[PDB]
Amino acid sequence: NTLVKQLSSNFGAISSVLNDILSRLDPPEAEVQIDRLITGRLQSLQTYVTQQLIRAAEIRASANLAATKMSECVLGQSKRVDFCGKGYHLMSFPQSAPHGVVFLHVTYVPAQEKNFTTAPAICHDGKAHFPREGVFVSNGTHWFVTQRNFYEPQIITTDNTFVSGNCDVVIGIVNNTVYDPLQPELD
Amino acid sequence: DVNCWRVYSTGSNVFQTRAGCLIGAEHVNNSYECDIPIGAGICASYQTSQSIIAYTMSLGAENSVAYSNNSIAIPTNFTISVTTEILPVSMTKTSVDCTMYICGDSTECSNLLLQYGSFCT
Amino acid sequence: AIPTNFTISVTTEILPVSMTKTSVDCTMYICGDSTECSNLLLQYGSFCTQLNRALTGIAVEQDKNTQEVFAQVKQIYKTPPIKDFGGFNFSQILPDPSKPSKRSFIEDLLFNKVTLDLICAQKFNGLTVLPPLLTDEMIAQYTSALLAGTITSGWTFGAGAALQIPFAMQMAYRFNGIGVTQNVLYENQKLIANQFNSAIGKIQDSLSSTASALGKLQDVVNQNAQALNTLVKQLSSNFGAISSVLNDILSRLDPPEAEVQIDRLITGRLQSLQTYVTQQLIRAAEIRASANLAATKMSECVLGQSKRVDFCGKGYHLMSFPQSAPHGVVFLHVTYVPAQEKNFTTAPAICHDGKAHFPREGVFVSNGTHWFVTQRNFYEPQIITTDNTFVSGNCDVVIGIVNNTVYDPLQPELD
Ligand SMILES: *[C@@H]1O[C@H](CO)[C@@H](O[C@@H]2O[C@H](CO)[C@@H](O)[C@H](O)[C@H]2NC(C)=O)[C@H](O)[C@H]1NC(C)=O
Ligand SMILES: *[C@@H]1O[C@H](CO)[C@@H](O[C@@H]2O[C@H](CO)[C@@H](O)[C@H](O)[C@H]2NC(C)=O)[C@H](O)[C@H]1NC(C)=O
Ligand SMILES: *[C@@H]1O[C@H](CO)[C@@H](O[C@@H]2O[C@H](CO)[C@@H](O)[C@H](O)[C@H]2NC(C)=O)[C@H](O)[C@H]1NC(C)=O
Ligand SMILES: *[C@@H]1O[C@H](CO)[C@@H](O[C@@H]2O[C@H](CO)[C@@H](O)[C@H](O)[C@H]2NC(C)=O)[C@H](O)[C@H]1NC(C)=O
Ligand SMILES: *[C@@H]1O[C@H](CO)[C@@H](O[C@@H]2O[C@H](CO)[C@@H](O)[C@H](O)[C@H]2NC(C)=O)[C@H](O)[C@H]1NC(C)=O
Ligand SMILES: *[C@@H]1O[C@H](CO)[C@@H](O[C@@H]2O[C@H](CO)[C@@H](O)[C@H](O)[C@H]2NC(C)=O)[C@H](O)[C@H]1NC(C)=O
Ligand SMILES: *[C@@H]1O[C@H](CO)[C@@H](O[C@@H]2O[C@H](CO)[C@@H](O)[C@H](O)[C@H]2NC(C)=O)[C@H](O)[C@H]1NC(C)=O
Ligand SMILES: *[C@@H]1O[C@H](CO)[C@@H](O[C@@H]2O[C@H](CO)[C@@H](O)[C@H](O)[C@H]2NC(C)=O)[C@H](O)[C@H]1NC(C)=O
Ligand SMILES: *[C@@H]1O[C@H](CO)[C@@H](O)[C@H](O)[C@H]1NC(C)=O
Ligand SMILES: *[C@@H]1O[C@H](CO)[C@@H](O)[C@H](O)[C@H]1NC(C)=O
Ligand SMILES: *[C@@H]1O[C@H](CO)[C@@H](O)[C@H](O)[C@H]1NC(C)=O
Ligand SMILES: *[C@@H]1O[C@H](CO)[C@@H](O)[C@H](O)[C@H]1NC(C)=O
Ligand SMILES: *[C@@H]1O[C@H](CO)[C@@H](O)[C@H](O)[C@H]1NC(C)=O
Repeated sequence: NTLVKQLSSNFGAISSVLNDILSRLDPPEAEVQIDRLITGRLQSLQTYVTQQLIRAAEIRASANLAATKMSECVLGQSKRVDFCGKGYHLMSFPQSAPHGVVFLHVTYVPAQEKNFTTAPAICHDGKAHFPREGVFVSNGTHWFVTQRNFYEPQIITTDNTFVSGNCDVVIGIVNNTVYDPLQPELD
Repeated sequence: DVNCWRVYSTGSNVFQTRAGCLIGAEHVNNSYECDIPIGAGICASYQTSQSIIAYTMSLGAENSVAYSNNSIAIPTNFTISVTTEILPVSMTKTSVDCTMYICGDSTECSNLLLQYGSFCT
Repeated sequence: AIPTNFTISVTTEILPVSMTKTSVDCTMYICGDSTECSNLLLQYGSFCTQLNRALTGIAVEQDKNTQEVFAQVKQIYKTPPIKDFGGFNFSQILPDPSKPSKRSFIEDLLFNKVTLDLICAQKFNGLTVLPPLLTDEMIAQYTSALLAGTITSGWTFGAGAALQIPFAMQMAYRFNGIGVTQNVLYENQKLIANQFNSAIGKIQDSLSSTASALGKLQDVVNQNAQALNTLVKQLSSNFGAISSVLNDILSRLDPPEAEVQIDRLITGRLQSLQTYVTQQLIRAAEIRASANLAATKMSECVLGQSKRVDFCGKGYHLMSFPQSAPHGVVFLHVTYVPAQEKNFTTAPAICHDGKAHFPREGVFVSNGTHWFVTQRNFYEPQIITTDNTFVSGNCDVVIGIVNNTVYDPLQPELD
């Protein structure tokens, strides 16, 4: 729109209509007026061309980001944080909008939480047991081992922990017992 | 860029900001999320009689996690959330022509425009 | 070759996020207080409307860059009064409770090393510098909340509701992310602390010394000052007219002969303004790209543990801490680096009784006479058993399989 408005400008000439200038002026004095009009319109066109060239770079950067999101969020499961939504990414759906794309991200969010007393390791018989994959917790009287991102208490056994060293160098190790789920069967 | 004087016409409720002089807004001590950014940590909004208020925008609710050296928090329930994200990919394709724009149907204009070598190319 | 010792290294990374916001005015720049100049300037349709629109767009984008970078937490967390982090000492980056401006010591060192009448002369020609939306007292609060969230809740606060956890246990959760077992940390915890603090001690002594690290953050200020100085200097040019000052021309010339001189001055100053506008429009894109990169680094390096190589520092990434510098951000990356290595002879598998045993997770090594199984990124020899390897096929198709025996830790107990 602004470009079109630049046709309604004198730029120093007698009038802004080229046919008007050519109709009532002979060539020798019409040439300078026409030259003024030409240089004004040439500048008005160059400004628009430069603005479009600058805007195309931003559009290209956004298109590249959208292509990356389609490649990674949609065609796989991403582990980058806050890239494919808020939370833990599960999957995504693409949708099309006029001159653009819309991503529907499905995410997993923990809702309710509870306090527990934790411990790094367990000393059984002068040996320190560490969780294979999980964390030790306690409801006040007994100790359980559970996964990090969800609550699922389990009995501490030897097929679930691993030993390393003696209970002298760990900072917050505590007394407890370990099941060793093979003694009763042999009897 | 006015100290509040340099104001032509003033009125009631003149409030001084680091960004300048504000007339027509009532100052309060409350703090809400920014609605209209005045600047320099000052925001303005329209609320309830009805008036326009200016305040120092806040950042969010403040809490302290119950941190202890032998205490942990474990979740027990989960929630599935679906969110949307919009992204532009392309714009409209336009083309312009000098000979129709700068000169139109005229002929004497083209001869003068030819003196500029390769601008329109 | 297997490493036997490790080292904690803390490095710094500077990133510009935003620049200064400025606005210019044609009516004051090209013509000043004159009126006959404005009447002639009206013959150019809308050259000034777009020139004043582009600068407004840049100014409104500059306040969005910072909002994208820092504003990523909905709750302003606070560190607990009791500082019990298992030996790690964060007092060099935690906010000072004494000085009126609640900024940590390293933030003060960063602020003192950047040098932000020249200003009055620029302002007298219709050039103004708008104030930013977020003052430093709010950016400091944002970084303090970000830093107090990671040391008391881990990565959990970036994906929902913050859940507290002892620091010495998340420092093991993070070791499991790079391929080292838990018991390495718990048996070396003190040493690791005595390393980490020392690394912090070498950061400030590198910022308080005669070094040029914030120069990448100072070139931004230098370019913006240089452009304004050149724009102001462009007013002292003839451009072909008799005089370079407009009041003199209006004083000693009648309108019919003054109009052409005024037109020459107007076109010269119009070109001088358009060049500056184009340069600023080009520079804003680079600033925007840097701001996006900084926002990505904050999202991934800080609010989680990254596995991309050479993204959050050199080495194996453990954690990061943010700090605020004038018109930019500084990241302190903590990384794990193996230190002392030793040679060993390796083998793909072990043939026991016509069966080939492969390591469940690890590698076979030997000290010359016996064979052990150890983790890849640290040296910890163990006895080869059946609860530690898995069988597949017979020892005929593997290239470099060797004779050995496997414990099978169940025979002696049955006796
Ligand atoms: C902690 O968990 C243990 C195990 O679930 C609880 O002990 C059980 O409590 C129920 C309720 O009376 C009894 O019927 C079971 O016999 C108990 N089991 C054992 C092995 O003693 C214990 O009550 C829980 N403590 C708290 C405070 O909730
Ligand atoms: C775990 O239990 C053992 C014994 O079953 C504790 O070892 C004894 O602890 C007492 C009290 O601290 C000392 O007086 C003894 O000298 C220890 N050794 C013995 C009896 O041989 C061990 O301290 C417990 N672990 C803890 C408390 O963390
Ligand atoms: C705005 O103007 C007022 C009036 O000139 C300034 O107030 C004066 O400040 C000087 C500085 O020491 C004092 O000596 C005068 O006694 C003050 N006069 C009054 C009436 O207050 C004020 O400082 C100016 N604002 C700023 C930001 O400088
Ligand atoms: C976990 O959350 C879900 C929903 O947030 C709970 O399911 C709701 O249970 C109540 C009563 O038990 C019903 O009135 C709702 O309609 C249920 N929601 C849905 C979506 O069906 C569920 O009980 C929670 N689990 C625990 C252990 O608290
Ligand atoms: C692993 O490296 C650390 C430090 O790089 C070693 O600890 C040093 O030990 C010497 C003598 O034993 C002391 O003088 C130093 O003060 C220790 N460093 C620190 C930071 O306390 C450690 O001995 C190395 N481990 C092995 C097995 O070689
Ligand atoms: C953590 O680091 C701070 C900062 O260096 C230590 O505070 C210093 O303590 C020494 C005493 O050994 C004083 O001479 C310094 O003046 C203190 N510096 C500051 C800035 O207060 C602190 O001791 C370290 N340890 C702990 C547990 O906080
Ligand atoms: C390779 O490791 C084995 C196992 O640690 C070493 O064998 C032990 O050597 C010590 C030192 O004399 C003896 O006290 C043990 O009785 C040996 N154990 C067995 C099972 O024989 C062996 O010496 C090491 N070889 C080298 C070259 O370091
Ligand atoms: C592992 O040991 C077995 C026997 O315990 C080897 O099998 C014999 O190897 C010898 C020497 O190469 C041959 O002469 C025999 O014909 C093999 N078979 C038998 C004795 O039944 C086996 O080669 C060893 N693995 C190696 C060397 O990689
Ligand atoms: C855990 O204990 C703290 C300390 O009193 C308390 O503020 C918090 O509410 C507790 N957690 C839950 C889920 O109630
Ligand atoms: C936790 O802190 C208490 C002091 O409040 C101390 O008695 C205890 O030993 C500490 N335990 C660990 C594992 O840090
Ligand atoms: C805001 O609070 C201050 C001190 O708490 C008080 O002096 C002032 O009057 C309050 N604002 C208004 C509008 O009353
Ligand atoms: C491993 O052996 C090579 C070959 O001689 C030697 O150059 C290298 O120094 C050895 N490794 C170490 C840690 O000494
Ligand atoms: C390694 O190379 C040597 C030759 O130097 C060869 O005798 C041996 O069989 C090779 N072993 C493997 C496992 O490639």
